[PDB]
Amino acid sequence: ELLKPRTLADLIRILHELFAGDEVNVEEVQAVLEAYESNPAEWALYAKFDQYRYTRNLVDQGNGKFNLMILCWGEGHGSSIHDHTDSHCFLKLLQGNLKETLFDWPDKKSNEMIKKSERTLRENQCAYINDSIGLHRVENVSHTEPAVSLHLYSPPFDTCHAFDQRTGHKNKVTMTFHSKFGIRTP
Ligand SMILES: [Fe+2]
Repeated sequence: ELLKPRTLADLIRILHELFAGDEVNVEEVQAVLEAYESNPAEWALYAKFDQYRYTRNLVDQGNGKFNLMILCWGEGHGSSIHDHTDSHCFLKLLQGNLKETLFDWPDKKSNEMIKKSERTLRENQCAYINDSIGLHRVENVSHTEPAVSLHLYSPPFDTCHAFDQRTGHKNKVTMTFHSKFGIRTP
């Protein structure tokens, strides 16, 4: 039943099964993501980089219940501190490394956001975040190696909040897709 994905295509089929229902077995989804061994040739089509910031490239629109996408992080590129809009969010490294910094939800008082923790996500590892866990910022701190990650969100969402680290104030951000199914979408 839970079988090792042989290919990205195979993983995508398995994901369609795991999200056949109304709920989400987070551990099984994370297990399957982690078991797929990144094969660059199978995701080259989606790995479209931008010189100035990380790009989000839609891979599969899911069955209504999730989106699967590939994020490409140039050297030194990172995200804001942000939430995931009441969704499950899985992140699997396909190439390089990313630093994830965890932050607590801020209190309504204006205060510096101090980090709860940090980790280095390494190739093939799959992390999970959701709002009840906290907020995070994800960065590729490498000076020399681009990173590529595979992200699954469920339900799909196209807006989130970015947080100001000095004060914890949030602002709503609309998320863009740099490409969809291999096609650049300006
Ligand atoms: Fe995130």
